[PDB]
Amino acid sequence: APSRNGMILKPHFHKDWQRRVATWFNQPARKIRRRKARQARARRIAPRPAAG
Amino acid sequence: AKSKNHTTHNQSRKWHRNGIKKPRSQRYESLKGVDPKFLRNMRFAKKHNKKGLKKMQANNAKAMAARAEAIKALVVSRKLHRLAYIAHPKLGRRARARIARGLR
Amino acid sequence: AALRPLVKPKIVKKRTKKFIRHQSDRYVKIKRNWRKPRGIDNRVRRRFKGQILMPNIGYGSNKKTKHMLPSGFRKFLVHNVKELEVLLMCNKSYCAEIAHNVSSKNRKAIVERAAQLAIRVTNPNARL
Amino acid sequence: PSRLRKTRKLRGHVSHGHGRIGKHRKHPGGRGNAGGMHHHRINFDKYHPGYFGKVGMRHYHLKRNQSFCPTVNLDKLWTLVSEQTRVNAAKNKTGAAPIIDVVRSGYYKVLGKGKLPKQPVIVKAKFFSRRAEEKIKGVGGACVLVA
Amino acid sequence: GVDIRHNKDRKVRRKEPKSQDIYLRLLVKLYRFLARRTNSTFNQVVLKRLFMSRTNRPPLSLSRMIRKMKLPGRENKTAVVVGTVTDDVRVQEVPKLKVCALRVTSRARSRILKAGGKILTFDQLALDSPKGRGTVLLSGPRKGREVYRHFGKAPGTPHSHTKPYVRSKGRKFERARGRRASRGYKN
RNA sequence: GCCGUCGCUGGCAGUCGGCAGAGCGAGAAAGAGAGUGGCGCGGACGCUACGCCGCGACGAGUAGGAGGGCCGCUGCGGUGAGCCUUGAAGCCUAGGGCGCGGGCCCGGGUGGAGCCGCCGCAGGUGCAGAUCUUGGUGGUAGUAGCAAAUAUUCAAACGAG
RNA sequence: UGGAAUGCGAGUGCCUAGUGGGCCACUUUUGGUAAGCAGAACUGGCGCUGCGGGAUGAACCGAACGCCGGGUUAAGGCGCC
Ligand SMILES: [Mg+2]
Ligand SMILES: [Mg+2]
Ligand SMILES: [Mg+2]
Ligand SMILES: [Mg+2]
Ligand SMILES: [Mg+2]
Ligand SMILES: [Mg+2]
Ligand SMILES: [Mg+2]
Ligand SMILES: [Mg+2]
Ligand SMILES: [Mg+2]
Ligand SMILES: [Mg+2]
Ligand SMILES: [Mg+2]
Ligand SMILES: [Mg+2]
Ligand SMILES: [Mg+2]
Ligand SMILES: [Mg+2]
Ligand SMILES: [Mg+2]
Ligand SMILES: [Mg+2]
Ligand SMILES: [Mg+2]
Ligand SMILES: [Mg+2]
Ligand SMILES: [Mg+2]
Ligand SMILES: [Mg+2]
Ligand SMILES: [Mg+2]
Ligand SMILES: [Mg+2]
Ligand SMILES: [Mg+2]
Ligand SMILES: [Mg+2]
Ligand SMILES: [Mg+2]
Repeated sequence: APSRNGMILKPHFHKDWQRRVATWFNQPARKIRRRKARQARARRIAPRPAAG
Repeated sequence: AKSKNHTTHNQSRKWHRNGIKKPRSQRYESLKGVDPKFLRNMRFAKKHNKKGLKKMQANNAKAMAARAEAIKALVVSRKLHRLAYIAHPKLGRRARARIARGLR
Repeated sequence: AALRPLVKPKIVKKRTKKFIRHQSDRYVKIKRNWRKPRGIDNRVRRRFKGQILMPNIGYGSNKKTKHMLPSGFRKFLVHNVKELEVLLMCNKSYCAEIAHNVSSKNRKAIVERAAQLAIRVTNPNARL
Repeated sequence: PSRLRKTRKLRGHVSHGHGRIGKHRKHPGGRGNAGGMHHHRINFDKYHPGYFGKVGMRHYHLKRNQSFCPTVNLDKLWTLVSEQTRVNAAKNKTGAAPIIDVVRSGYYKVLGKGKLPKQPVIVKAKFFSRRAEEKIKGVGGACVLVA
Repeated sequence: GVDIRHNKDRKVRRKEPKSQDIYLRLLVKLYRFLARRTNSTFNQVVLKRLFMSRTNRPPLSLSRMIRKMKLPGRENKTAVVVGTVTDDVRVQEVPKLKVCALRVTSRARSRILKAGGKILTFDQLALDSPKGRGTVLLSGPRKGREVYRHFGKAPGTPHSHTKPYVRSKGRKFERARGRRASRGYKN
């Protein structure tokens, strides 16, 4: 129930949103994985520019 | 089931906890709700106030001159009284010396 | 022949009985540790006459004799000789209590040192 | 941290601070914004006038890029250039006026709030406001339209 | 029994800064002594404001300080603000000021100093003006906050120009019924 | 008399010492002012200023709000040159005490390998109830009872019986 | 000559829980034969509140409450309990 002044809010949590929460604890691992693949690609194609 | 319908019991007790405060009074009230025709002219009266600015200065200085000129022409018991005089820290400063000097 | 405090005023206790919890005499599951009764009908809470008494700040002890031991000192727990030397300059008002978990070997050093420094020990004859 | 919150102070107090009469029940009054036109009407009309009904035209497939038009007032115009630009032009004798290109600073329309320093300037912009154009002209400046 | 109410016994007011900053409290120690041991009410007012919260210590813009320090009779006085002196790009020429503040923004320092002015700290003001003589105490706008737009009569009451709380602003967001006569009513 | 709260948005940085001089409570604004002419080597405490000190008033409380906890539980970062097989945690105790209290300390016993103080951080953090959950134990109580369908007796053997 | 007495420091803003079953007494008062009935006004109470008296008692009378010593009282009492 509304209480005094406030904002009217419509949160989109009327589904089973907990079934589909994407956490980001693998983020540092992803950053290491992508960096390890950039270095391994730069070595493979050297002396061609790494950027592409 | 049935219940109570209406009452004002306990209501004047609640009203007076923070006091039945009278409305706040300011020396300038809002012109809201006054006659539109009269308000239109009052705005016009204010709008041209500055037209007679120089005339007002002359009269005010002239009035001040006359006002200043007129000015420049124009300009319980005798024992307890005495004791109350001596006991005064300033007024009785010399009197207290007199009794002390005589005492010596 | 024990060390004496700088002063020994009279200690006044507004109360000496402990405050026992309501109904703690009727059940074993209710310990005697005080709990503020909060029942709607609780006759202890409403301060009926002849009922269990509730603690309140009025029973507070005089600031001048609060925490003061019967000997007139105030205790200070110590665990070793280094902790004991803080009481060097307040040895007429604060005594030393050796913590229970200090081995008998270490007590002798503390008890001996306190004698040199004129610090009083509340439990000098323990674990001998 | 949960050690600084009421729950730690409501231990041993029956009702946990929700009252003995009304209690804490699940959803008295409805869930979310239920009751707007009903038992919750006073709140909505008192604090959210206009909440109910429809006003104006619909626009399908709005693209907010098309209306992109950042604006800048005249009181901030000279901040788009370096400090030494304004002092050098203030103290030059040829009368050469510096060019201020608002689009380079990320603005498209120039607005007229404020006053300009008494100093000629050439302003470029996609759009100008009337009072902005007069104020820029009042100090001997010129308005230049870009696309 | 005595017939008296006790709901107003305890006055609500700060006796010290909620802030744990040790430099703020060193100034509070300094001005606690000055407020106590001098008959100056300027010392008392400054002491009070060191306790005040962030929203009771609004920042003073450079333009506003110049405007208030340009009034007649205020030449060669020290502007004193218990707060932050922000910069105002809308100003063109900065005169020579002498200011005392808790903070001065990086760009406001260069502008004040470049014009020949002086920036004091409240410990330097005490040595310069122990009683607060020759000062001009200044405050930032207190109602200069987005919150005060939302206070007053509720937006849905006659002649209530209060700002409502809307998640988004647009034609579809609290403009239909109660805000025009065409939809129900207006007030 | 003592405890606490509130108020005086009260007082104390002046411990200004032999590079000294002891005051600022007093009915009644503003200077214990500055100048120019007419033997001994001494003098308590204090002040964690988040501290210390003074004076006056006051103190009921459900629902509810707030503050303060050197109240208590578990784990993390720091710290205690911390405690501990010369005995940790735990547990018991007609032992000695502390605190208004939440609780805590010490003595004695048992135990056998870990544990706690302080500054911060964190929480699956405090039970008398919920016909609460699971486990255990009572009184009832040596009680109800061991009563449907006719029935057993004598002698001997084995055997501790 | 701050223009009656008396007393008293005031103003102002945010955020806000619980509550939204009440009930009782003097006086006034509607319905009803009346009700420890139903319904109102005013104030005060109980609810939320102990304490002395009414033997006993939500509301009556006195009086409101920090922990104590002395003194004196209120309403009530002083054959014995
Ligand atoms: Mg609510
Ligand atoms: Mg009702
Ligand atoms: Mg009750
Ligand atoms: Mg409560
Ligand atoms: Mg409940
Ligand atoms: Mg609540
Ligand atoms: Mg409710
Ligand atoms: Mg209800
Ligand atoms: Mg809820
Ligand atoms: Mg009282
Ligand atoms: Mg009260
Ligand atoms: Mg209050
Ligand atoms: Mg109270
Ligand atoms: Mg026992
Ligand atoms: Mg083992
Ligand atoms: Mg856990
Ligand atoms: Mg249990
Ligand atoms: Mg039988
Ligand atoms: Mg059978
Ligand atoms: Mg009735
Ligand atoms: Mg109730
Ligand atoms: Mg009440
Ligand atoms: Mg009562
Ligand atoms: Mg009777
Ligand atoms: Mg008495």
